[PDB]
Amino acid sequence: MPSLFDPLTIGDLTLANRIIMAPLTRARAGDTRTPNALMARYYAERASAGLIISEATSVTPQGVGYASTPGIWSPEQVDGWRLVTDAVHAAGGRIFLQLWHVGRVSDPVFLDGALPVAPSAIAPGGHVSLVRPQRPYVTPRALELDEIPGVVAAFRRGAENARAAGFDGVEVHGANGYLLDQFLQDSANRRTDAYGGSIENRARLLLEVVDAAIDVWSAARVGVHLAPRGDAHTMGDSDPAATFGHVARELGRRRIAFLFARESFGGDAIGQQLKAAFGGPFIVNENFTLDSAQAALDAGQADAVAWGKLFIANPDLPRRFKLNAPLNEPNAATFYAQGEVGYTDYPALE
Ligand SMILES: Cc1cc2nc3c(=O)[nH]c(=O)nc-3n(C[C@H](O)[C@H](O)[C@H](O)COP(=O)(O)O)c2cc1C
Repeated sequence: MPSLFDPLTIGDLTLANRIIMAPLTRARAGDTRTPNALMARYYAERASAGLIISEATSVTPQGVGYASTPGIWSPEQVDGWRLVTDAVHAAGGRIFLQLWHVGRVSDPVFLDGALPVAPSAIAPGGHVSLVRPQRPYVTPRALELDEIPGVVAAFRRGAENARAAGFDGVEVHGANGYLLDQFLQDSANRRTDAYGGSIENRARLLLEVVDAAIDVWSAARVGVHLAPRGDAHTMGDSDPAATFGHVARELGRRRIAFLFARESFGGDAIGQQLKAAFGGPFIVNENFTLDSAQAALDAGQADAVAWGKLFIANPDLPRRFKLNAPLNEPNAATFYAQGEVGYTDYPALE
């Protein structure tokens, strides 16, 4: 059984430990959506993580859903990300870019008046995050069949640009009710063409995006993110075990780097089903403590564990865990705010 502090190999890349930094949207890319020196220092100071998965990064204007979140479609953005990857590598870290398209989880304010796009014209519940004044999600536009290759081409170029920006790899964002998860689950995808109906058809787009990434990076440098509970952004599927199991089997057959599952452990968790179906490195996440995470590794339930909120507040989390030192508390007020306050001013032990 492995310790959290033992090395792990994902594909052909060795990680110094099994304490992973979860992808965290922080909205510090500013009006130009370009990564910058501040993000560089933020990531660099978390480089003692075995692996950093970057904040979700939009592969095209159409896949933007929040203010000041970065993209990976422009040459200006590539140069920005180069600052981040250079700084992370100088500090000894590894970093994967999370490739993102928000799909229906967006608003015309971010799309120059265009409707958000989706598998089917069905809006998610609640109100658009962060944007004031609060408003419901507008009903999205259902992608026409002949638009879907364009989405995949946007992901492919995203994966090309990540490679040009000097990342160690890319993670495909198939979770949290965003575009590929919308296609995946039958509450949001009600299509009757080849991208809807059956589990195979619903998983089709995700697998095409994964294959485009594999064409750019090879499978060894591609990860995928999933969230089986469907508990964010009005997700839900009639048979999660069947839907996600199929996806897990198909990704495992492609021998990708890892499968990252956001799913707190508990009575209804299907993570172990997904792990057996996948067969490769399995990263668990959500409400984990040091000890429950070590317990997961000891029981063969994960190969690595990711933390989000704790890495926000604790740049030196691995060493804090090592020493059983008190942890900083994260301040929700500055999760999405501008500038270095609540971003790079959380102190390391030193
Ligand atoms: C402020 C914030 C931003 C997040 N941004 C992303 C994101 O960009 N992409 C993603 O896949 N998950 C994102 N997440 C979810 C985290 O990656 C993680 O799965 C979740 O916080 C649960 O892990 P934790 O309990 O260790 O914090 C975000 C979470 C928070 C709190």
